[PDB]
Amino acid sequence: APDSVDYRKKGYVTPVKNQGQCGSCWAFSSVGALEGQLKKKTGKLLNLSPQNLVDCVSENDGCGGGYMTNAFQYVQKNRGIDSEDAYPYVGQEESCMYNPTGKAAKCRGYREIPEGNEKALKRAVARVGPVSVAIDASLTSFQFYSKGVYYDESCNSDNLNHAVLAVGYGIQKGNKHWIIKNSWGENWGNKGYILMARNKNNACGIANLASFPKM
Ligand SMILES: *C(#N)C1([N]C(=O)[C]2[C][C][C][C][C]2C(=O)N2[C][C]N(C3=[C][C]=C(F)[C]=[C]3)[C][C]2)[C][C]1
Repeated sequence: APDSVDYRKKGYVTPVKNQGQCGSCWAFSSVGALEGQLKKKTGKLLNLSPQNLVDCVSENDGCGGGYMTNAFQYVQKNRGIDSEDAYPYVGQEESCMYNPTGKAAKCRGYREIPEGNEKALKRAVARVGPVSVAIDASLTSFQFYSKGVYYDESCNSDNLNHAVLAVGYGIQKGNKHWIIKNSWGENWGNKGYILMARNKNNACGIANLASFPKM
């Protein structure tokens, strides 16, 4: 595998979004991974609808939270997901209003990275594209991230409370990292991104709930 990978450089990653008050991080993570595969498969980058997921993935809890795998399984069984333009984000759960006419992507299933395996996660990012991951994002130190490679010994890998997108990996000044796209707006972090410690005993649980869609 390459020493570093950054899918932003290749137009596989849409702008950083802001989930607002809704607990829809799982939907932004899912859409990010789907977006990556859509660009890879069709050459077109577009915003897909996290609202479609919030409203229509019955296995998840809308703004109460959710699993990205349930989201990929929905898109698969539904035979599509709408674009953001066709099904805009409103930041509160509403009735499912999926419209096949606005369909922008399909899913043929998903793959999960073995729990805890950062080497497998690295391989997946290198081979497939951006990968949905879950982390402990609860710490104040995480809130206040500005630059460098984030590591906090207090991060709890058993408390996966937030879903984000691994769009690459690399090394900065000797510190191996994951390139993580968050959904807290471009004002948070470093332009909406965080570099998170890689190969540091699965810091923040980065490799405990990772998955990507098939297309
Ligand atoms: C974001 N924003 C939020 N976080 C999550 O959704 C995280 C993402 C990583 C996995 C765990 C998930 C989560 O908080 N939940 C899992 C699914 N839950 C659920 C509840 C009821 C139901 F019928 C089905 C699923 C809720 C908890 C912060 C919200």
